[PDB]
Amino acid sequence: AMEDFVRQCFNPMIVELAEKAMKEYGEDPKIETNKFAAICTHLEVCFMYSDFGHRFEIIEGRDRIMAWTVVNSICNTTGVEKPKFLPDLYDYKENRFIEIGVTRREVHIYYLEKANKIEKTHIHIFSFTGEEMATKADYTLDEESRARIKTRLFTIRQEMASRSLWDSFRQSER
Ligand SMILES: O=C(O)c1[nH]c(-c2cccc(-c3nnn[nH]3)c2)cc(=O)c1O
Ligand SMILES: O=C(O)c1[nH]c(-c2cccc(-c3nnn[nH]3)c2)cc(=O)c1O
Ligand SMILES: [Mn+2]
Ligand SMILES: [Mn+2]
Repeated sequence: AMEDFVRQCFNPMIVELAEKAMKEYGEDPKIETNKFAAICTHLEVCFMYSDFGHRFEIIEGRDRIMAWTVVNSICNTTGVEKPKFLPDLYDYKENRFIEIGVTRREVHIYYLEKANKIEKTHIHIFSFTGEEMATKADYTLDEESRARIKTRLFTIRQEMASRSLWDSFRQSER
């Protein structure tokens, strides 16, 4: 049901990407259906964000070799410190990496988790409630761009609840 929902309600390209991010590292998407669903959602957000500008480099959804190649190439030509972990985007207009959070919980809680896990990386957090949080409250995008994202997340939430899948999903976050 959760799997059916994922395959039915997300772009093939994204489902194909989500499944590799799992299947290389040994997780089965037929069993960790909620993680599957989550990874897809996070990918979709990253792509959506990436599209609404060529302002943004998409670093998520690549294999490790490509991502670090892309990160190194950005660091050689801009001078910006190289982060320890792969973030999700780079913003060529503000000249900072971005880490994208999607949370079923409250935004400040997921913000702190991420902020603690890392330093000059801009953090942006979306919830399924149309709530967002971002370092220095600098939300990077225009409101229209941030509304498409919020709608889309909320839509996913509402589709999940149609199929009685939201409650499971909500509770399987850290
Ligand atoms: O596409 C990725 O690179 C990716 N995204 C995620 C990811 C992103 C957002 C949420 C979650 C998640 N939700 N619930 N459990 N994990 C997982 C995890 C990975 O291990 C991963 O390799
Ligand atoms: O691999 C990543 O790039 C990645 N991984 C994660 C990730 C990895 C493991 C667990 C979780 C998680 N558990 N609950 N919520 N998120 C999230 C989140 C991201 O936003 C992200 O960009
Ligand atoms: Mn990432
Ligand atoms: Mn992220």
